[PDB]
Amino acid sequence: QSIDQLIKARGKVYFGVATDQNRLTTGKNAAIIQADFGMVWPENSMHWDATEPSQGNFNFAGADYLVNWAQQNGKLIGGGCLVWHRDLPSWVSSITDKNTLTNVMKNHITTLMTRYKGKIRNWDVVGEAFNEDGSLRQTVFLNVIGEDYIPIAFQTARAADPNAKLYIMDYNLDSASYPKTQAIVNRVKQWRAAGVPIDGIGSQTHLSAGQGAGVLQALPLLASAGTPEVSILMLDVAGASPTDYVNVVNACLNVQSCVGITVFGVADPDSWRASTTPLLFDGNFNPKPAYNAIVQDLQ
Ligand SMILES: O=[N+]([O-])c1ccc2nn[nH]c2c1
Repeated sequence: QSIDQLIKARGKVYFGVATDQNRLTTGKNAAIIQADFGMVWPENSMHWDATEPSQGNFNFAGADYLVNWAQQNGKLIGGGCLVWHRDLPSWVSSITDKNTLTNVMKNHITTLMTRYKGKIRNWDVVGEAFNEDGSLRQTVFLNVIGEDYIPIAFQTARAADPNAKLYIMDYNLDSASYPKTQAIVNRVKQWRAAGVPIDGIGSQTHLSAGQGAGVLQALPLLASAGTPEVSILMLDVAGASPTDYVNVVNACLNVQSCVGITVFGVADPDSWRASTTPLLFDGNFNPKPAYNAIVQDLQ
């Protein structure tokens, strides 16, 4: 049974998965995505290292493949993070002039978003912008541009594609008493009051065993920032306990503004932490107990 169809029947938008070209041509990933998932996200092909490895010169082959595949198969598409610090090409991190870096950041956002204008439901515009204590992470963008880089990024994105839902995303937002969770709420509320077009908060949910229960309190707290949408992104759970996965799904169901959930791959051996077997399909592409528990919970 399709968890995407079942979550749509409960009033949500999608159950999604991260993938890319070489996943779609190997294993059983294409067949499982066709049957069971409603949105695809690029595992790597839209990050800055993959798309603009030298200035103004864009690499679109991998991203184009994914977008085409999704359109041919009737799937929604999420757009990978436009502005973050992870694996940034060195040409970006060596810029020290505020005007130049602002122009570079705007060009990167506008070029990607324009290419797929109208085809992408939601873009992760800024990612991983917070330290664990809730202060802003001192990346090249913060150091050179200042804290206005976040408003500028969102305003530029809204102009490039008004159809898309624009998200800020971060990890370790899984507990309502952790400082980072309240800090992103505080800042998103302030940005929205200033008219910054942040449509969503995306929670990059990488859980250890037993941490699913806390999402039932953290996700409503994230929703108190007043964004139109929230989502659960990049989900994986060490051990893949049914209890943990069902708790995350029910957090989504309980929060009216939570539009959907995306899991961080199809089958355990293709996870970035495969030794924790944290996904919904095993190494033979069989649905694991957590998959069936989600099916029953949604019924
Ligand atoms: O939800 N996702 O699995 C996901 C995967 C890669 C991404 N890059 N940016 N946002 C992302 C979300």
